[PDB]
Amino acid sequence: PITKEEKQKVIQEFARFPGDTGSTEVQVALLTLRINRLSEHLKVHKKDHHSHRGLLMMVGQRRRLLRYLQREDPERYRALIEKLGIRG
Amino acid sequence: PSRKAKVKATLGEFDLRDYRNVEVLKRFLSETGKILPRRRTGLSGKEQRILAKTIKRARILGLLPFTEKLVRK
Amino acid sequence: KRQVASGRAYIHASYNNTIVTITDPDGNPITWSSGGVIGYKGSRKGTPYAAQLAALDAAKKAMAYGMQSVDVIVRGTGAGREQAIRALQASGLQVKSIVDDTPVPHNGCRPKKKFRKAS
Amino acid sequence: MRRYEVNIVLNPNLDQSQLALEKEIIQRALENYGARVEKVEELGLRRLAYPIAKDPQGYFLWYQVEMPEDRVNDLARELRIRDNVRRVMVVKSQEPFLANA
RNA sequence: AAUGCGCAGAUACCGGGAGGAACGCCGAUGGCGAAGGCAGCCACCUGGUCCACCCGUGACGCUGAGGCGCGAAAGCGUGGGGAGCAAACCGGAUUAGAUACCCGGGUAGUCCACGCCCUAAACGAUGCGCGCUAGGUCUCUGGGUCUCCUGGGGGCCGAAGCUAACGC
Ligand SMILES: [Mg+2]
Ligand SMILES: [Mg+2]
Ligand SMILES: [Mg+2]
Ligand SMILES: [Mg+2]
Ligand SMILES: [Mg+2]
Ligand SMILES: [Mg+2]
Ligand SMILES: [Mg+2]
Ligand SMILES: [Mg+2]
Ligand SMILES: [Mg+2]
Ligand SMILES: [Mg+2]
Ligand SMILES: [Mg+2]
Ligand SMILES: [Mg+2]
Ligand SMILES: [Mg+2]
Ligand SMILES: [Mg+2]
Ligand SMILES: [Mg+2]
Ligand SMILES: [Mg+2]
Ligand SMILES: [Mg+2]
Ligand SMILES: [Mg+2]
Ligand SMILES: [Mg+2]
Ligand SMILES: [Mg+2]
Ligand SMILES: [Mg+2]
Ligand SMILES: [Mg+2]
Ligand SMILES: [Mg+2]
Repeated sequence: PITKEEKQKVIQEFARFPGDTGSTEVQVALLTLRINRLSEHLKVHKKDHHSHRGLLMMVGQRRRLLRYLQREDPERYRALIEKLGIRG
Repeated sequence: PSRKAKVKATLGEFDLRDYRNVEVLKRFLSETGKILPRRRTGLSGKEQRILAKTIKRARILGLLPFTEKLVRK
Repeated sequence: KRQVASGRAYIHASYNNTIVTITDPDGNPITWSSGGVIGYKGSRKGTPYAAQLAALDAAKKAMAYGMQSVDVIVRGTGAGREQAIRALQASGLQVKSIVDDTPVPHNGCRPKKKFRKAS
Repeated sequence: MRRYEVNIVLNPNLDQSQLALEKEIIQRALENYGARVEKVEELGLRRLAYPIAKDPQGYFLWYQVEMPEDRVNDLARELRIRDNVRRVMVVKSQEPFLANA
């Protein structure tokens, strides 16, 4: 489970300014952290299908915010991708 | 009416997760070993849910019986 | 020919017949009976009357080893479960206790279809 | 590191020799698995409900401990490996739930 | 009733052992899940959800042909397993007959792992989302000034209204 001291590291990092907890970057970051953990869980435990539906939704919420962000600040998008190294 | 002696009244300020406590815990079992119904434990839906999870645990330790034998039938 | 004085009587109730084992206080048999032993062919055996003489037979046979008193264990839900117990009381043996003890699984094996009912 | 409770029921009839030997290995097997031991109760023997391992009695223990989670199951098995150890019940520690308080 | 089992000693009873399967009570008027579905106990891994604070982003939303995944049971493939149960089957009955219901046996199967199959009375026979329109009462689970107020969920009764009617 991702506890507070880890979730922090991420937010504090991808925040756009001290105190920002819910900006698109911070979300896409946070989600990516969750996807990656889940995909490891599912490399063993291939049989856990209920969890796999969770992941289908997280992947979907992420490609949804990116799709928005690559329309509001397409250089701020380019940067998020690079920073994570995702969607490619 | 159907209002004879209840259990929740019989005791006091007891922990509901103390599977090691027996003299308390054994008051919630049948004449046989069976776990008592709410109508006779007088526990809330949630209280009674926790009683099982512990009475069961307490059984595995060998402190509480799983079953018994009806005397005087 | 043992002189056990005290022991146990297991009544085994059933819808088809009733059988009664008498036993030394460690559970080893002394004598027994049932509705067939009494005389009855198929189908009467289960009857309450059968169980009466069944139990009486068994106790008379056990008075021979000089039993004075027994503990009663009853298993089964059959007809004449009680008549077997009544008969052991009026048997002259001293019934020191009675205990139901019909075995039941904590959901174990699939019943035969005749005992499945529904869900 | 989470808070557990290690329950252990060893054989009733030993002596402060073979008993203190198993005690040694429990203390040993606890520590060598990263378990600091917050507190302890050696609640003596007690009359069991039904007979475990052919014995109507059983000597009891209770180590309230903290330890890494990823090494709890193994600790339980290594605890179980002895023959004079008859139950091991490791439980995650929880806050009390006073009812009728 | 018979087939069947039993003097090679069964049935009943006591002690020891092996195993396969399923989890009594708690237990429903209950809960969880998108559906199929999910109940011994412990640990780890992991998904959804609800409430309070009103902190952050600033319309990022809804639906969704194709696609992709999931999908009771039965059924199939390769190994494994096999207690109980049991299609087919083998017998005993019943009957006018009885390729059935009842009775004694019993193979696949039921269980596991991996891979297929993609169905159903897969049902609330009621697509998903949002807004609006009396109340009463029972219940599960939060929060608060805790006779009660305020959320989320499960029932019942009913305003308006609807419905071919039943009903909602
Ligand atoms: Mg013969
Ligand atoms: Mg002979
Ligand atoms: Mg037998
Ligand atoms: Mg035996
Ligand atoms: Mg076997
Ligand atoms: Mg329900
Ligand atoms: Mg539902
Ligand atoms: Mg259903
Ligand atoms: Mg969670
Ligand atoms: Mg705000
Ligand atoms: Mg702004
Ligand atoms: Mg299927
Ligand atoms: Mg199947
Ligand atoms: Mg197969
Ligand atoms: Mg085979
Ligand atoms: Mg059979
Ligand atoms: Mg048959
Ligand atoms: Mg085959
Ligand atoms: Mg399979
Ligand atoms: Mg309250
Ligand atoms: Mg409601
Ligand atoms: Mg009207
Ligand atoms: Mg009308």
